[PDB]
Amino acid sequence: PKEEILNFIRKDPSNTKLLELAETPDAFDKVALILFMQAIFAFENMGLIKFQSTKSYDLVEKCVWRGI
Amino acid sequence: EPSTVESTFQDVMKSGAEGAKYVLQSLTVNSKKMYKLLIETQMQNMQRTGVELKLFNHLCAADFIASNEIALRSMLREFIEHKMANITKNEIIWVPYTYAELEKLLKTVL
Amino acid sequence: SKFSFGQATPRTLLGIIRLSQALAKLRLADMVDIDDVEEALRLVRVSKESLYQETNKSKEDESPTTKIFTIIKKMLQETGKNTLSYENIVKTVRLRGFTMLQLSNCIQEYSYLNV
Amino acid sequence: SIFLRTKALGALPARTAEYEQVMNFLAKAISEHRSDSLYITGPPGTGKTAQLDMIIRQKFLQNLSWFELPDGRLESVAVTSINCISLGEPSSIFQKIFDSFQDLNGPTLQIKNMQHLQKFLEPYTTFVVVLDEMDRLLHAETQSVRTILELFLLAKLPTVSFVLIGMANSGLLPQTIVFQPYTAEQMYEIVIQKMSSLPTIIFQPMAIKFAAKKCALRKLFDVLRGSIEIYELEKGLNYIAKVFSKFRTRIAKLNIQQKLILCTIIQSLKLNSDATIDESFDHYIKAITKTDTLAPLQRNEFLEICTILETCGLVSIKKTKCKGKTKRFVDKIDVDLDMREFYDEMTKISILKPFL
Amino acid sequence: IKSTPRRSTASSVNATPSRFQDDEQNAGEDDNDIMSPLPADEEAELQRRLQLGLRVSPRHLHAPE
Ligand SMILES: [Mg+2]
Repeated sequence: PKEEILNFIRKDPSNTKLLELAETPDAFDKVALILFMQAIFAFENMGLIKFQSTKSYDLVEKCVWRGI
Repeated sequence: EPSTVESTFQDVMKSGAEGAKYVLQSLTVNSKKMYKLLIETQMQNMQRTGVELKLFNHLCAADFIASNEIALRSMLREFIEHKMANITKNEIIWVPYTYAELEKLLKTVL
Repeated sequence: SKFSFGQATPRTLLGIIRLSQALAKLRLADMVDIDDVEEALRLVRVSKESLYQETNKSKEDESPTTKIFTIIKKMLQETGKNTLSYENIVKTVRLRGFTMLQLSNCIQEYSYLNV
Repeated sequence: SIFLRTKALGALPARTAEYEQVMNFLAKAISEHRSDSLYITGPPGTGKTAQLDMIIRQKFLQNLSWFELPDGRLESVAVTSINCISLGEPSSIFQKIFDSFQDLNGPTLQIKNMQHLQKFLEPYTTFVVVLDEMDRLLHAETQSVRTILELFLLAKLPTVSFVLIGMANSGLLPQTIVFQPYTAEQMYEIVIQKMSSLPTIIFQPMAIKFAAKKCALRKLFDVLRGSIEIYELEKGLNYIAKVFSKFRTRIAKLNIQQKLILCTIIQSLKLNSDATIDESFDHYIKAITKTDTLAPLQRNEFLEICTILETCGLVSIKKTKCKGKTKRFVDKIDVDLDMREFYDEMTKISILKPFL
Repeated sequence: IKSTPRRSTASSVNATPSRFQDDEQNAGEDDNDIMSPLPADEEAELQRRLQLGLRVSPRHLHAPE
C-alpha cells in the first residue's frame, strides 16, 4: 500500500534524512526498489534465482520448485 | 533475517550516472563543449539513430571548438574510455543510455 | 554485382540483326548502313541502363605531361632501362607536335623520382 | 644572463580555492587528535604534488617539527613523504612508514600488516603521511582492493592518531576534492608569480596569454622554455606562435611511388574490410596493370613502402587472427588517417584518377 | 545585404589582427567600423565567422590564423 508506507517512514522524527526523502514525489517508487533489491540478492545466495550474463543483469531464471 | 552483514560483500547496486559527472569536471573547458553538442543532438529525437562521423565535424563549422579534421581522433579515443559514446556503424554512434536521466546531466554541465 | 542481368546468350545477337534489318525498311533502303547498326544497339543499351541513375561524370583534360609519359612507356616495353641518356625519345616527341622546351621540364621531373 | 635563469624556472598562485580546503582537514585532526583519511583527485598537471610539498616546506624519533594551530598551541607533528610507485611491492607499504618515523638508534622491528602497525601508534604525536599516486597500489576486485582498504581502516578507528593524505590521478568515506584544471587566466598568474624574483622580464604580456589558453601546468612550462631556446639559436608576440607550430604534411613528404601503394591500401580496406599484407599486394598489382603505368614491384620489396607509412604515422600494422575456416595468426594491415585530407592531396597533381 | 557584404568584408578579417582575433573584441572594435555601415545580428554573425574554416587558410572564441 502507498498510504501505509508513507505513514510508517514518517514515524521517526529523530532521523532528519528520512523526512527529506519522503517529501519527494518519487518516495514510494524508491523505497520499493530498495526492498526489492535486498530480496533479490537474498534469493540468489540461497539458490532460488539464477542470473544470465555477468555484465547484463536483466533476466532471472528459476531453479527451485515447491513440491518436488 | 534481512542479512545486513553478508549483503555488504557483493555489488548490490549493480553505464554509471554519477561516475560520468566526475569525468567532465576534471576535463578542460573546451572538452565539456564537445560532449554538450553530442548530447543535445542525440536527445533531440529519442527516432534519431545518433551522431554520424561526418555529422560531428559539421558542428565544428558553426562553433570554433576543435582545430581541423585530423584532430577528431584525439577526442574520440578519450570519450570511449569512460564509456559514454559507444560506436555502432551499420559512422553512426549511440550510447546505451535512455533520456530519462540524460536530461538532468545537461543542467550540471551548464 | 547487384544488377546481375541475363547471360550473353546467342539469341541476343540475332535480335540486333532483326532490329537493324527492320530499320532499313523504314528508310526504303535495300542495304543496311552503319547508322542502322548504331540505332539498333542504342535501344538495347537504353533498356539495360534503366536501373542506373542519370549521374554520369567524365573528365580527361589535365596537363600534357601524361601524354609524354605514354611515350616513355613504349621505350620501357621494348627495353626496360631507366638510363639518363635518352636520344630516341626526343625524336618521337618532335613527330607528335610538342615543343622541345616543355620536354626538358618533363624528363627532369620524372628523373627526380626515379621513374 | 637573463636567459639562463628564465628557462630554469606558502600559498601557490591560482590555488587559493583548494589550499584552504586542504588546511581545513588538518585543523580537526591535529587539534582534536582524530584519525581520518583524505582523498585528492584530478588530472596530471593541476599542481597537486607542488601544493602538498609547499605546505610541508613552510608551516611544517626522526622527522619532528611543530605546527601552528589557528588558536595558538604547539604539538609534535611528524610529516613524511612516501611514493607508492617508488616501491618494490604494494603489500610492503607498512614497512616504509616505520623506517620514516622510528629513529635509527632504536630497535628496527618488522611490520607485516595492520596488526603490527596499529600497536606502534597506540602509545603515541600526529603522524602525517603523503602517499603519492595511490592508484598504483592495486594488484593488476576482491584481492585488488586490499592495500587501499587496509590503509583506509587504519586511519579511521580512534584510540590512535594517524592521518592519511593521498593524491590519486584521474559512512567512513574520505573527503574527495576534485582539482580543477588551470584555465587562461589561472595559468597567466602563475607565470608572473614564478618569475617575480627575476629583475628584468623579457616576455611580452600578449605572448603569455596565447600560450595559457592554448595549453588549457606542465604543458605550459615546455612551451615557454621552447621559445627561449629557439630565440637564442637564431640570433615578442610571434615567439609564442613558433612553439606551437614547430612541435597533409605527412603526405607531401613521400614520393610519387609511395603514394600509389598507399592509395591501393585504403582501396582494399573498403571492398574487403579486413585485409592482410598478402591480399593487399595482389590488389595493388591488378590495379596498376589496367592502367599500364609504372613498373610493378615484387612481394619482397612491398613491405619497404609500408614501413615508411608506419614510421611517419599513416599505416598501422598489427598482428591478429582470421575469421574464416583457417583461423590462423596472420599480419593484418590498418590505417589511421582521415578521408577528407586523403581525397585532397593526391587530386592536386592531376596525374592519378582510377587509383583513388 | 548578404550576397556581397559577406564576401567583401571577409577579406579584411585575414589582415585585421595585426593573427589572433577574439570574439569578445569583435563586439567592441568592429562594431564601429564593420557592423556600423552593415547592420547584422550578433547570433547571425557567429556563424559567418565560423564558416571561414572551409577556405583552409582563414582558420574557443579566438580565431587563429
Ligand atoms: Mg605530481
